Amino acid sequence: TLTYPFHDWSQELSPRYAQLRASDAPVCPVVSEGTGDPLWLVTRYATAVKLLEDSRFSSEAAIASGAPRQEPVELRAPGTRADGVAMLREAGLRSVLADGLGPRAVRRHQGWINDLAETLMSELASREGTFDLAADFVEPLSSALVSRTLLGELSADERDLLAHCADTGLRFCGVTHEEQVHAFTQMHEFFLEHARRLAGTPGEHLLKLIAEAPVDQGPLSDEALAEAGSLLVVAGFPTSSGFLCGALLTLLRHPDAVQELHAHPERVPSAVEELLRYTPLSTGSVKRMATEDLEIDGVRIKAGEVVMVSLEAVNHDPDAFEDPDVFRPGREGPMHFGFGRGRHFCPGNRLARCVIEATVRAVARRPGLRLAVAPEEISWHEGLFFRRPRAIPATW
Ligand code: HEM
Ligand SMILES: O=C1N[C@@H](Cc2c[nH]c3ccccc23)C(=O)N2CCC[C@@H]12
Ligand SMILES: O=C1N[C@@H](Cc2c[nH]c3ccccc23)C(=O)N2CCC[C@@H]12
Ligand SMILES: [Mg+2]
Repeated sequence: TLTYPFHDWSQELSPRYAQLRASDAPVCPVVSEGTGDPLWLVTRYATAVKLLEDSRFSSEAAIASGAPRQEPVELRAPGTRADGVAMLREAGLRSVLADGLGPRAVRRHQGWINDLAETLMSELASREGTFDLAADFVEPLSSALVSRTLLGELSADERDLLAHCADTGLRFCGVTHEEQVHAFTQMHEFFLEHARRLAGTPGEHLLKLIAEAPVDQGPLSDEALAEAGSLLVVAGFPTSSGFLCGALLTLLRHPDAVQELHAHPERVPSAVEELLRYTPLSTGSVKRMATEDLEIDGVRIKAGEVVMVSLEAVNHDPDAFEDPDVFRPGREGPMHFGFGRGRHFCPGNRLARCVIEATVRAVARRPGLRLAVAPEEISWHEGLFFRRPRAIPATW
């Protein structure tokens, strides 16, 4: 019956999420608009915990070529595996993510990240007119994050190529299927040519750490490095840029909350966590394949079927959060789902929280920052997996 996704490309969540959440069944059938595949959809917090903590519902099997899927094309250059995390597991490197992405990486990078956030915001505060927080703040900050922490030194042309491929490939619609496949082919061909060199540029970026990691087999090949490059782009680039843009819109809409953060900087970490709950990001869902015949809260799922969890729907579940549609940094609720749950909890969470915190603090230190247009005049890219406005006109 209901086709998926729900076309809610702005920060207004589709009403279909609450409608399914309040239905009797804890899992609801939908149909992929792009493929016609039947899919299951979970929208309730309690059910999502149980599903995402169950290793019998496999992420790798839902990523694999040939799986039923919500996305209109396979997210891979044809003929490639295109599962960088599985590649790291086969290589024995799952721990290298911790070194390049965990608290050790945050210690290494937090200083320059905050220096850059303040440098960008201070320059905007010096301008005699308006500016665009998306292009003038989020783009340089997120580009620096990807280069310095993930890929290595990138030229502006290389950064633009990778950003184009991410925006073209990671879509439910708005491009033809052939252009979407070509975006992944373009990015894979870029990394086949350049991943080795990038891994050798100065810095402690994750791609270097992967290339230099001790492996029981040989040190990783150029093909393995290329798989890692595409993973890091799709997981790190449009997510960070979309989230930072959305978080800025949330802050600009809540001046009373920003004033409290200005007066009490020790409350910023709680506001970061509330932004991760409140600010929607993906227009799709995390998903898992049943590896055998299973039951989730009484509903039978056959082996090979795919079950989706909308993190936005879970983060807005009123059985978990009181007044879920209110931005409330003081909130004393359960853990949010903005980074997922269980064994697949975002390994980028530490670096993401550091860049989000640096952005929140840069805003909170300078009262009066506001939208320069009406909030309904904000224009959205339509069809991206990871929501992003076309521009955020702003001023003091
Ligand atoms: C605000 C920014 C970000 C958000 C909201 C976010 C969110 C998430 C979420 C919800 C998942 C779970 C997907 C699932 O359960 O299938 C995930 C996984 C992942 N994230 Fe992040 N992420 C962000 C930034 C980053 C960054 C900067 C990196 C750097 C490489 C990264 C790397 C990854 C990887 C590799 C995975 C896959 C983990 C797995 O499948 O086991 N993320 N992210
Ligand atoms: O490591 C993975 N995990 C899941 C979730 C995901 C996390 N970040 C993503 C970015 C875009 C699409 C999906 C995801 C996935 O679907 N994957 C294919 C591309 C990255 C790979
Ligand atoms: O929109 C998507 N979201 C991720 C999961 C995710 C949900 N929220 C996230 C936030 C950050 C990274 C990944 C996710 C995913 O698996 N996808 C397969 C095709 C569509 C694509
Ligand atoms: Mg199949």
